[PDB]
Amino acid sequence: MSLAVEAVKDFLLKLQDDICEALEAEDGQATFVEDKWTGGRTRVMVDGAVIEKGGVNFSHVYGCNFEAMGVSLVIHPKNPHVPTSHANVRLFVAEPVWWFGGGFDLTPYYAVEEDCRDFHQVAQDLCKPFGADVYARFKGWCDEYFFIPYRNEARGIGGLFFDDLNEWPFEKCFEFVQAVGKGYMDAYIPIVNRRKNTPYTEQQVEFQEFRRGRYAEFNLVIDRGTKFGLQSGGRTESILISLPPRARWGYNWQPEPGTPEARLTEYFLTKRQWV
Amino acid sequence: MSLAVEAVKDFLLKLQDDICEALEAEDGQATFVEDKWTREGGGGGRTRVMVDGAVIEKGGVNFSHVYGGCNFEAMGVSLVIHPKNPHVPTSHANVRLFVAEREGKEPVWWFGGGFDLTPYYAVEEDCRDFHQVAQDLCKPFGADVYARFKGWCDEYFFIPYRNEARGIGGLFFDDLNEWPFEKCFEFVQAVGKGYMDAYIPIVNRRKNTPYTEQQVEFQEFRRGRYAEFNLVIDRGTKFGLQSGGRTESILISLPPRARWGYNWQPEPGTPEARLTEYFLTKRQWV
Ligand SMILES: O=C(O)CC1CCCC1
Ligand SMILES: O=C(O)CC1CCCC1
Ligand SMILES: O=C(O)CC1CCCC1
Ligand SMILES: O=C(O)CC1CCCC1
Ligand SMILES: O=C(O)CC1CCCC1
Ligand SMILES: O=C(O)CC1CCCC1
Repeated sequence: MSLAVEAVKDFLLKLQDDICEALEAEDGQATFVEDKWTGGRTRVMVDGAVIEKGGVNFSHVYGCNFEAMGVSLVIHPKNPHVPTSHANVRLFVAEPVWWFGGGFDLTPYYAVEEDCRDFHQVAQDLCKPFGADVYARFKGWCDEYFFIPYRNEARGIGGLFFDDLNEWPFEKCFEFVQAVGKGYMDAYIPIVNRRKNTPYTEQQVEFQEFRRGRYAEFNLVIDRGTKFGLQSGGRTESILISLPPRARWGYNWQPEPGTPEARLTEYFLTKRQWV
Repeated sequence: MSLAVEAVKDFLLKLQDDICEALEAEDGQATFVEDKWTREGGGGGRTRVMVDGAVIEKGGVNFSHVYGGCNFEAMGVSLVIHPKNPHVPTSHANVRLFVAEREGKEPVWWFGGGFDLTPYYAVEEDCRDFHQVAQDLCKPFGADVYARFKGWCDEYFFIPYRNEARGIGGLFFDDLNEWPFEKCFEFVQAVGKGYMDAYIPIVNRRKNTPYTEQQVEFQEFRRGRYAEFNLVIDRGTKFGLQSGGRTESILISLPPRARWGYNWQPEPGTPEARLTEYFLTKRQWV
């Protein structure tokens, strides 16, 4: 599958370009600066109108020999009313066992029901042609994966997660990750556009930062991709672009019940049925 | 072993209070919080946390007692202190005892613990003093004890994927049972006392030092490194979280605020660069 694998590589590089262009257009102030290494292409945006810290990475890496390639991204907006988001699409080939993985997910601070519904609707719509149960399966997997067990708490409002994807022919699995990659932009960008101009306060930023401690915890304690990258000698700063620009931790920190800070965990993180 | 283990518990609970007293004496106005709990198996904990002081921003001192293929009992104190002023180092200490039953023989026991210093704007004299207290407390127990446990501290408190030490070191030990129980117990008592003797003078000396917004920003970037060590590497933290321990008690180690920046490194030749240029790789203080 040398031609097929190169087809996946060409798609991933273009996907990175396209996602970067789309986020640059929304921000329209800041841009992605590229760090090429050997290998990979790490693109980072800081201090924009909208994006406080964002990273969109392409990597191509080489007891069993393997080749892997993928795009991974995490966007941390300045405005607490714009959710953090994450997406991934990847291919693993173990020499000739192959599989795809990926997904996207939304991490609100001050959540809006309609946005959560829209985000999931984009996900449901893109999965439908690939199988009647694909959305249910990979939405459920997203809920199970992006969970902090020791806090009994979801990371976000969900989306799609999949791994070990090879149940369909290579062509169809490839088409699926193309749909997921395009879908990320269709799901997230309209929410960015709708919420980026919402006024916010210093107190709302403080809440955002406490919530970003939860995000950091997931990525550093739990996330499998992060752990493998760090263990296998990957590029530290490329792997850890996911970390928030600022986080807070407080002893016994919990929002007072009946505050909008509390509603995130009282309602939004526990709903788990958006469409 | 019941009486012996009870004596260790008594020591640990007193040490928790003594350390809190020593730290508050320097601060004068930190708010103290306490949580206590027990577990159905037996055991439990007591966490004391000082926050929003003139000197200590977030300082936690935890006592826990755990019962859990063989049955075991464990108890210990763990603490992490994060000052408000960048010129006062963060510090950490631990003393612990494990006792595990074995079939067909007497239980196996061991102690572990240590203390260590995590500066932001380090000072050579302070690093030397900190290590001298450690060297002096070890001397009565054996001529190679400081060298062993200082070296172990350097090995353990290291972030391999950044090729960077966490701090300037101190003492670290585990599996300590090469001496009779009573001598090992005396050693962890000396380590616990030693923590105060090593750290409190530095707090007293540095707490009034002027600081700037830029220095606090640097402190926060450095605290990202600290969070990484505890969440990615630290074995005790992992084991606590995996075992269903009290989350907020385990995570007292995390800094009040941290920053992460893509490729962030201090500018060479600046005061912010001194920590990594000189202090972290010196590893020779007495
Ligand atoms: O999706 C990514 O982050 C890249 C893949 C994961 C490890 C190498 C390729
Ligand atoms: O997390 C990211 O955004 C980058 C990927 C995470 C693990 C490998 C690369
Ligand atoms: O090379 C690896 O171990 C994979 C890392 C994950 C993101 C970049 C490289
Ligand atoms: O010293 C501690 O932090 C407590 C010990 C570790 C697990 C139980 C006792
Ligand atoms: O949660 C407990 O009962 C004890 C835990 C062990 C380390 C800190 C808390
Ligand atoms: O980090 C602390 O200070 C608390 C201990 C860490 C592992 C168990 C408790």
